[PDB]
Amino acid sequence: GYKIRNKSIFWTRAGWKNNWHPKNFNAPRPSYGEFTMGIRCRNDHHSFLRYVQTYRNMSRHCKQYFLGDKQLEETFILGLRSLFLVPYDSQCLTDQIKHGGERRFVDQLDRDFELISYNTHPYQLFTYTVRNEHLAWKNEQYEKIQKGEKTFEQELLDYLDEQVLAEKAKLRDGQNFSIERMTEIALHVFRKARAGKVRPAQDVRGPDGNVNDFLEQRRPFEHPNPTGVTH
Amino acid sequence: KRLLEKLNTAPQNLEVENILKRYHINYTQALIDELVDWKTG
Amino acid sequence: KENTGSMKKPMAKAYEHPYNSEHHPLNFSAVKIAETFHDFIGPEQVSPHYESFA
Amino acid sequence: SRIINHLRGDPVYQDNTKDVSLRGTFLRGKYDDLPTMIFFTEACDLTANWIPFFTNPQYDILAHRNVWLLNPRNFGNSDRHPSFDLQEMSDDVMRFMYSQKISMATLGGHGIGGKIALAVGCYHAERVTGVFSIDSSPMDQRYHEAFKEFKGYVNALTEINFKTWSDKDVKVFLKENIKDPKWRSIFTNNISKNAKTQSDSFNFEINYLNHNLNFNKADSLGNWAVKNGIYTGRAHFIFPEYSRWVHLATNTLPMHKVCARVKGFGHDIFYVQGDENPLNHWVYDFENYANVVASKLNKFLHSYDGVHALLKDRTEIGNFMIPDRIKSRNDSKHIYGDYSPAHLHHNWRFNHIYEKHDELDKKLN
Amino acid sequence: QAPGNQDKILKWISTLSNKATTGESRSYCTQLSSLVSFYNKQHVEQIPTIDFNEWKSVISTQGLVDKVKENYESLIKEQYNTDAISKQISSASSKALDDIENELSFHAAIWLNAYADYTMFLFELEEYNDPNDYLMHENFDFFRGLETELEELTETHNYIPGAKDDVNLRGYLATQFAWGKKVISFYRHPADDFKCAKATKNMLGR
Amino acid sequence: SLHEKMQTDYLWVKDHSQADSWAKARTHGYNYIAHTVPNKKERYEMIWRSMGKSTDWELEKFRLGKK
Amino acid sequence: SLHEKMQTDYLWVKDHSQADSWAKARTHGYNYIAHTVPNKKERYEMIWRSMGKSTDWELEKFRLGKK
Ligand SMILES: CCCCCCCCCCCCCCCCCC(=O)OC[C@H](COP(=O)([O-])OCC(O)COP(=O)([O-])OC[C@@H](COC(=O)CCCCCCCCCCCCCCCCC)OC(=O)CCCCCCCCCCCCCCCCC)OC(=O)CCCCCCCCCCCCCCCCC
Ligand SMILES: CCCCCCCCCCCCCCCCCC(=O)OC[C@H](COP(=O)([O-])OCC(O)COP(=O)([O-])OC[C@@H](COC(=O)CCCCCCCCCCCCCCCCC)OC(=O)CCCCCCCCCCCCCCCCC)OC(=O)CCCCCCCCCCCCCCCCC
Ligand SMILES: CCCCCCCCCCCCCCCCCC(=O)OC[C@H](COP(=O)([O-])OCC[N+](C)(C)C)OC(=O)CCCCCCCCCCCCCCCCC
Repeated sequence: GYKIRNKSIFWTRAGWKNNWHPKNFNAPRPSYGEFTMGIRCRNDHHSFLRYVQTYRNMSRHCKQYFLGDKQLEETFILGLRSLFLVPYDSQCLTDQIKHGGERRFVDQLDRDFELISYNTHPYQLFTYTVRNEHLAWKNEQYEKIQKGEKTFEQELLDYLDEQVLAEKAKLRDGQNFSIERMTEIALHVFRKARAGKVRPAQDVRGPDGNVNDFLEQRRPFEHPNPTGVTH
Repeated sequence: KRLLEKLNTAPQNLEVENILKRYHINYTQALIDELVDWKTG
Repeated sequence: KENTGSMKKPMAKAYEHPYNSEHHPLNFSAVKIAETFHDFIGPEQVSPHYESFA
Repeated sequence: SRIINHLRGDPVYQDNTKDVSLRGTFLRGKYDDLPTMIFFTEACDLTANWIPFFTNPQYDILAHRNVWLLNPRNFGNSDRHPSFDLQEMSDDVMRFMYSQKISMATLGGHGIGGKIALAVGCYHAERVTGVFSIDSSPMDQRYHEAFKEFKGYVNALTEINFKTWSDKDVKVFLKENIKDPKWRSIFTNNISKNAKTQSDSFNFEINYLNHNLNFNKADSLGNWAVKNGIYTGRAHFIFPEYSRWVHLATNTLPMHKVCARVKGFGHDIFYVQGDENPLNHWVYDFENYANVVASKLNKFLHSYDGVHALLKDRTEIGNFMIPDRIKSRNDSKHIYGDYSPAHLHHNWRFNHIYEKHDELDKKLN
Repeated sequence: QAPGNQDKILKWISTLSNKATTGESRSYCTQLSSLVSFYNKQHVEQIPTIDFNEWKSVISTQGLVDKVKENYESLIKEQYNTDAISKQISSASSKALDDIENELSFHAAIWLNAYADYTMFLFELEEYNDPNDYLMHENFDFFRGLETELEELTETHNYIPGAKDDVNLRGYLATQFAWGKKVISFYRHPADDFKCAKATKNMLGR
Repeated sequence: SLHEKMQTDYLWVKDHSQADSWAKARTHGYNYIAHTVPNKKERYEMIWRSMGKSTDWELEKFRLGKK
Repeated sequence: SLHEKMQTDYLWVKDHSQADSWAKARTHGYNYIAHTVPNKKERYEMIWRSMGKSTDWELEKFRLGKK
């Protein structure tokens, strides 16, 4: 499609794609004991254990509001690890960061836990909303199954199993029913099904170039005055 | 390689034209050239 | 054997935050400000005419 | 034989978009030294169909220029590559011009071919003298009914499997699935049987093309992206009065939007008087449409193509002086004034005409 | 029976061998190929017919030619019971083989889940066209999750654009012609200050 | 959706006139003309086309008819 | 290969003898820009393409050079 044409896009004064130690005039320089009288520094060697305790708190303090949902605790754990594995797998050389990446990430995670302790972190609220929307749909299926009724998801699974038999019952010259064929059969069913639903307009433009919004009503004028409520 | 590099670098026209004459159909050199090339092809 | 499959009863609901709503979101972003901004200036005033007003 | 010369080769699937070579027919001109014209046919359409148009004594186009009826990538005999980016397909032409020792050429196209031709002038203008587009416009046509049908037919062609399907099964498929007579005939003639009758296939890459059209996004051939930019040179547009592809109402504005030198209707944009007929897209079939296209083409090649922008016609070469911008020349002891711009030979790079005439000029003095 | 009955069996073994890269796997492929060739070896020797009447007439010991015939014919009746074997091999086989039956089945389910992810994304992507034609808050709804992350940057006061993005491509595009071309350091917070200071025998900490 | 129609009517106005319901009174575009656009002459041609299709290209009908 | 073959070729990239004496546009178009034309975005693309050809698409030379 389109690729960045500038070959020097990732160049910095410090090197190629360097976002760990940008070049600045006041660069780090060494210190010599025999000549150093006093010093004021905030660096220390406590980040490793603070990285550990921070993980335990963020996990244990967020589980307070999961109500024993084991599947959510396990899903949240996978998401929590993705937040702590950022420095271990990033392109950025987190080991060469300016003034210590270890202290930087730890202090950054602490600001997240502060919000987690109050149950105000956006990832928490995002989790509650996403889960409630999920359980409502699983309960809708349960109520339909207890009534002996068939779910919309099973009607497709059953409608797709038969469509495969019809295709392989005529596919006798060959006998390699690829995953590609299996896929485009389902998509042909999904498009037909989705179009059947009364969904809000998602694409800007319909079959014509014109937009599918309620505002795309141009001339000619054929609508009369609006009518009132009926008694 | 040297010899390979060196190798890398009328009557039929009358027969067809006479045929087009008998049918008094409009004929162009491009058509005749293609038919002649069609015969060789 | 597969046809004999049954379903387990899932949880009734997750935690409901008592200080976060869709119209009064607890946390801030330019997304909600944009939603309120376009409610204010309203929808794009599409002209249905063949010529501009001026 | 001589006038008709089409280089012969086999398509090669290429992983790199730069190692793509174009193949097509070359029509030699009546006269010894003439500038060259590169013409792109409609998508999935045969180059041979345009031969009688460019080889008609009544029109006498070859008297003006040598014609290269060239196939774009994934079409005809040219190499194959899934990308249809007009910038990539434009670089292909520049390599062809280099391999064939063409310094600069006149570009033309029919329908989607016109887009490809105009794109080359947008990306390589210093080596393009002019563009002549026929029933096309630099516009997004994804939602035009005519394009949808073409987009729809190509999708139906993906259902046929030549290995299993018999010759009769194919003919029945085309008649029912393809209603347009011309498209039907075009697709039939694109079917070819490889050596040793291993199997029959389409001359154009049906897979790469359908994905481009079916996806229906910016890289689609129906789309014209802002990335393509502006064409700085001479451009002439000719389309039928009632055309499904270019509607006179609004589809002329893209020409002004993309072509800087386009003056407007009646000077660089014309419509051919005709009736409503879905087949009017194929002007070369109907004499009435063709006679007008040819006359306008010969006028563009004779008087307007390869002429400096600020000059009206070729008549003004050597007698009209263009104003100069101050501090535009390196010489400091230069009295700024009006000048006639330099018009160079069409293949001055790959010949020595300038070196030769310099010697003859000295002999005079 | 003899011709064309082993063509498919050669394509399978060939692919299984092509996928083998380590020497250890290649060795098992040789063992596997031998057993197949061993079981699929064709036997054609033109089993000769015996004419006991001819031998009975020319010369033979009384009761011998007949005794050989009756005993010979008895064993010819015996034949393999292909049915019994056909069932056992199809019912259950090589409980050790069940190890990879369940390994490759879970391995395939992993990459079928990924195939569905990419397949469903391209399916939803069909309704999304021209990002420049959607409003701001509507695009964020197509890409659900960005607003949540944007709130995290705001509530933590990480309002330096692109600090938490490993490749701040937007930061490189804005600095293509900047003086002192640099991008923000990874995970830089606008409040952290790692400045130090020291006193030496010389002035200015030198 | 459910509240789409009720909401969309609440946000914006529709055109109540039925001016175009009457066929013959429909304009061909000669009432408010664009004079300076680069496609000026292409617009006049479409006006001419609409005036011709309405009369089977016998514009004497338009001269006698009401404008 | 053919791509690099022609790039290196002196004939394919060679200014004509009189090119030095000709009037030369010494701008890429970033000094006076058309801000309100409908092809505005198309104009910027031609400026970006002109700036790139001058530096072989290594725009660091432009950042370091004189404007
Ligand atoms: C006692 C009786 C008294 C009361 C009587 C009652 C009636 C009173 C009159 C009320 C009229 C109401 C209905 C008409 C209102 C709109 C008229 C109009 O032209 O707008 C159409 C025009 C586009 O309509 P369109 O043809 O459909 O084209 C749509 C395109 O999208 C447009 O964009 P485009 O780029 O694609 O196309 C070009 C665009 C070109 O136009 C534009 O894109 C922008 C035009 C500039 C906007 C103004 C910028 C000013 C910056 C702020 C400074 C002043 C603020 C005012 C308050 C200051 C403190 C007093 O529009 C045009 O087609 C041509 C423009 C026509 C002239 C535009 C300028 C009109 C003046 C607007 C400012 C008036 C205040 C200053 C006047 C002096 C105050 C004493 O829209 C605008 O101009 C918007 C600007 C705001 C308009 C409303 C402002 C208040 C009312 C202005 C009345 C104008 C006459 C009086 C002032 C003139 C003095 C020289
Ligand atoms: C025979 C001549 C009669 C002249 C009468 C005196 C002047 C007019 C009085 C009535 C006012 C209405 C005028 C309607 C006709 C418009 C004619 C016109 O303007 O020319 C357009 C015409 C070309 O433009 P066009 O667009 O093609 O014309 C078609 C119409 O635009 C539209 O095309 P269309 O086909 O749709 O319309 C056809 C035309 C057909 O017209 C006829 O066939 C005429 C019928 C016989 C005459 C009836 C009027 C007689 C008045 C005499 C009694 C006056 C009493 C006053 C006090 C005492 C007087 C002593 O108009 C009518 O159909 C009239 C029907 C009226 C419908 C009434 C419906 C109920 C409405 C109730 C409310 C009324 C409120 C009105 C507000 C106040 C009015 C300003 O120009 C020419 O013909 C050039 C040659 C000159 C024609 C002969 C002179 C006739 C008067 C025109 C002014 C000449 C100026 C010369 C200098 C030129 C500049 C240097
Ligand atoms: C518009 C309304 C609001 C405006 C608000 C103000 C917006 C200001 C916009 C940002 C201005 C940023 C200026 C930074 C200049 C840095 C340039 C540089 O990196 O040097 C590279 C330079 C040049 O290297 P270069 O590679 O980056 O550029 C090369 C330039 N050419 C192409 C010409 C060769 O080299 C150096 O490192 C010298 C560093 C000298 C730094 C002197 C500037 C110090 C001023 C900043 C400190 C101000 C703090 C104020 C705090 C006040 C608190 C109360």
